[PDB]
Amino acid sequence: LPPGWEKAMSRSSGRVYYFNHITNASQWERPSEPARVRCSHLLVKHSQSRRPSSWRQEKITRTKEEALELINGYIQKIKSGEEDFESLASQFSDCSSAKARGDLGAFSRGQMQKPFEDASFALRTGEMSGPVFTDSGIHIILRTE
Ligand SMILES: OCc1ccc2ncccc2c1
Repeated sequence: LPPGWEKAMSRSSGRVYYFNHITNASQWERPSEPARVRCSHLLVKHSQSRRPSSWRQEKITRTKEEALELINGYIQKIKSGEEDFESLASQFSDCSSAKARGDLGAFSRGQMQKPFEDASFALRTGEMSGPVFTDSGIHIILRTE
């Protein structure tokens, strides 16, 4: 299977699914490197972020666990189609790139924080990550190119 995938078993349904330990994505279907990729992201900061502040809040006080719960809720609505990634990023991302619907532009290896970079380059074009942890906080990453 493609870089970083493994089989797993649903605890609730017993049905097999697939999980990527680089991007933290999970899916039911069996899944099937460039100089640069283009990604958007939605960042949720927490009280141990490297800079716990953003355009949304002068003092970000939420815990890491609380930030993960927010991230998980956003992923759920994106995957159900109730909301779009671009819409949630514009409204709730703690990165100034919120004003660009989360778009970071194109980048090479070496420029971003390593867990972010590895998830970005392991996604297929159009793919979304699960929660990705860095010193900035927790991200949802969408590879657009
Ligand atoms: O934080 C890096 C970054 C990248 C892209 C951006 N685009 C628009 C506004 C702010 C932006 C910030």
